[PDB]
Amino acid sequence: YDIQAWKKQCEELLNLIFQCEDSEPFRQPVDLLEYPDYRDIIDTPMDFATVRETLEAGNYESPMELCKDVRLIFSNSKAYTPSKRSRIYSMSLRLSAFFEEHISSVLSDYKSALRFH
Amino acid sequence: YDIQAWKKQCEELLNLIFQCEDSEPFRQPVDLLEYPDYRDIIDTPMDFATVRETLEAGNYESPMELCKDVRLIFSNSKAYTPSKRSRIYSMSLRLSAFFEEHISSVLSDYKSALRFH
Amino acid sequence: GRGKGGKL
Repeated sequence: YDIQAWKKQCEELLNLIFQCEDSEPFRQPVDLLEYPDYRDIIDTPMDFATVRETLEAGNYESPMELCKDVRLIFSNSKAYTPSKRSRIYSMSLRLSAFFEEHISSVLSDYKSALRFH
Repeated sequence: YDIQAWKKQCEELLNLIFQCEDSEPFRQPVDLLEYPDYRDIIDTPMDFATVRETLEAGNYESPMELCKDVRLIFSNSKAYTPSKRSRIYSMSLRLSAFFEEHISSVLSDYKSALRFH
Repeated sequence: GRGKGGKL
């Protein structure tokens, strides 16, 4: 019933993501020199290094705030490359499933703890 | 005053186009397996290999017929990729300028010759 | 992708 426990849980989940091969395209900002039309499609770029930095700086007040930035990584991936036959679409689907499976217990534990406070 | 002169002029202009790096995406038909939404946007596909073949077979009666097929290559390019920041948009603009500058004297020489006949 | 844009 610890309202601070999510911070270190999310730190370890991001460490696991950076170790997964499927995360490689999402570890740093999309390269706008390589893809100069990216900003015509995408409003707000996002990547796992930015999420990890935002957490480390204590600029997330809750794990749901962190989830909003992660959702944007997968929203942007689909918007720029929607082809279901592409390598990046299949990498996005597997890493999204991996994130959702591990974050679910972090969110429900946090919600339980918050009721008590 | 030669009404046949345009045939060899257009053959040499196509040779110059095929040697320009900007022509690479337009040298053969768009791959409809790689771009399966292409025919949802594009009514009549066209490429420089088809134009060269049509000329060689003597199926153009005038240089204006050849010119309108080449203009369709640039109409299709802009319709499928309109982003002004894309590499293909800037390649299209430069190659189109090059073609128009060389075809103008082929058309005016032919029109002069035709008046005489 | 989005025309001759996107990643593959």
